[PDB]
Amino acid sequence: AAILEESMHARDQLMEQNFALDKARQEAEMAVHARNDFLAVMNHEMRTPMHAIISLSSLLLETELSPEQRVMIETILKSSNLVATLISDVLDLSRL
Amino acid sequence: AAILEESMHARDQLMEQNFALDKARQEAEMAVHARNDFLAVMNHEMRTPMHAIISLSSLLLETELSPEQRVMIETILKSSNLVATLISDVLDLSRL
Repeated sequence: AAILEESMHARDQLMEQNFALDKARQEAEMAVHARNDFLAVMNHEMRTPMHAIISLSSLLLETELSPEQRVMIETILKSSNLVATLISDVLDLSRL
Repeated sequence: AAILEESMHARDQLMEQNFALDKARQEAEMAVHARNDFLAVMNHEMRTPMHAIISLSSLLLETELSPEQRVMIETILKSSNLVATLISDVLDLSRL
């Protein structure tokens, strides 16, 4: 019955190991959920300035510019378009 | 003992649970890692366009501008500097 004792002890160790695995997974899920919530909540704060820059660079192009100023402003518009788009993609990151 | 058989049976069930859990834990950890990698990719893809916007705005201000172009470009420099920092911070705070 030291055999029984040994069995019951292996049961304790397994139950310990199982809660351990359970804890780890739950921590990960929780941590991800909270960080995604934060990411989602912040999205309009990231996207609004990009929209401001898209509007402005776009409208600058309607004014009289040197050829150099124009290629530089084109690049601002094009860059801000891509960044807006990537920000939009990040908003898909919850939950895809 | 039939007692021992019931003890070993309980041990069996713990091992089955241990295996599902270990798998659930691995899958959760890969999910966390893939999400971190994506946020890093996102940060990577926005950084250079972001820098282009800030840099080009600054340079444009060294050139000959109507007062109207000047107020608009100044707004771009202000806005893009602040949002670059905000985006950088939010993506870092969103990780692990």
